[PDB]
Amino acid sequence: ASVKVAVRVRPFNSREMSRDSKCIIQMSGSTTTIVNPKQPKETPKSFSFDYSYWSHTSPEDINYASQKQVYRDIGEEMLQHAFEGYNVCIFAYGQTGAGKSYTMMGKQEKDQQGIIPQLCEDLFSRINDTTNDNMSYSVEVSYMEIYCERVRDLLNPKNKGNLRVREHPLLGPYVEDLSKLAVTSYNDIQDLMDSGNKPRTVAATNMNETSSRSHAVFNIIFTQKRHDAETNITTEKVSKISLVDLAGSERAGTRLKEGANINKSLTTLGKVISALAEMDIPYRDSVLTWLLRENLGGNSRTAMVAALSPADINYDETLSTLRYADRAK
Ligand SMILES: Nc1ncnc2c1ncn2[C@@H]1O[C@H](COP(=O)(O)OP(=O)(O)O)[C@@H](O)[C@H]1O
Ligand SMILES: [Mg+2]
Repeated sequence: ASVKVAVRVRPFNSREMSRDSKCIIQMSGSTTTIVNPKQPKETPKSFSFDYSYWSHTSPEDINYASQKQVYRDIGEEMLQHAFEGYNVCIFAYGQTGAGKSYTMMGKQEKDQQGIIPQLCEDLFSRINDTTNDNMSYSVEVSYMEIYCERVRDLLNPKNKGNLRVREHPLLGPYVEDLSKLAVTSYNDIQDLMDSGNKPRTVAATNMNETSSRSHAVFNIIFTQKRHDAETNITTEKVSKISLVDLAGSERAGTRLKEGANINKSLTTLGKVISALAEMDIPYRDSVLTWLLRENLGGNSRTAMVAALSPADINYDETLSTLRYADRAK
C-alpha cells in the first residue's frame, strides 16, 4: 500500500514508575484502545491501524512485539520496494520518551537493534549473496538532524550545525555540503550509525536538547547496476531510503521558534501523508517535507510507526498521537 501506519506501546519508564502509573492502553489484533483515567467507567476510545504492537511487557512474554517482528512487518517490505526501484520512507512519531529512537535505532545488547540497523544488515546480506555477475551495487549514506530549519551533519563533527536545504533548478532538494559516504559493508555502515548516534547525545546537545527537538534523517541512496552480456551496457536503478526519527510531538519551556517549526513540520507531514493515502501537496511548508518531497511522491511508499506511552499520566498526549496516526490513514 502507499501508506502504512502502526502504533507501538512500550513498557513503563522511570517517570511512570515513580508516579505509580496505571496502564491505559490495550491492544487486540489491529486495534488499540485507550482509557481516560478520569472516566474509567466509560467504554475506551478505539482506533484501528495496519499494526498495533503490544511491547508493554518484555521479550520474556510470548505476547511481546519484538524489534524483529516490527522490522519484518514494515522494514522488510520497504526494503523489498527499494529493490524494485522505488523510494521509501519510514517515520517514527510520538511524544518524547514514547519510543521513537528505540524503534528506529534501538540498542545493541540482546540484539535490541531497531529498524535502521536491521534494514541495513538486510540490505547488505541481500547484496553479498548476489550470485549474478551482471549485478553490482553502490550504497551511499547521509545522516543529519533538522533543527529550526537548519541541518546538522551527524557524520561530520567538524562542520557543525548550519547547513541549508536548497532546491536545484532541475534535480530537486538537497542539503548543501552534506556528507554522503559510500559504504561497502554492513560493518562500515554500522560504524557510521554508531558515530552518528553518538553525535546525537553528546553533552553539548543538552543545551538545546536536540535529541528530542530535532528531526533525525538517515538517508540511503541505493544504486543497482544491471549489466548486459550483449551490448555490454549498464542500466541504473536508484532508490532513496529515508528513515526518520521525528522531533517529539508534545513540542509542537519550549522556545517559540522551536515549537513553531516543530508544529509546522509535524502538521505539514501529516497533511502530506493523508494526501498520499487519499490518492491510493504543500511540501515546501516545512524543511522536513521539502527535503523529503521525492520520497513522498505518488511512486513512493511510506510508513509511520507512532510510539505510545502506556501510562495514565500521558493520556492527553497519547490520545493526540493516536489521532495523528488515525488521520494519516
Ligand atoms: N518497546 C520497547 N521495549 C523496551 N524498551 C523500550 C521500548 N520502547 C522504548 N523503550 C525505552 O524507553 C526509553 C525511551 O524510548 P526512546 O526511544 O528513547 O524515546 P523517544 O525517542 O521517543 O524520545 C528508552 O530508555 C528505551 O530503552
Ligand atoms: Mg529519541
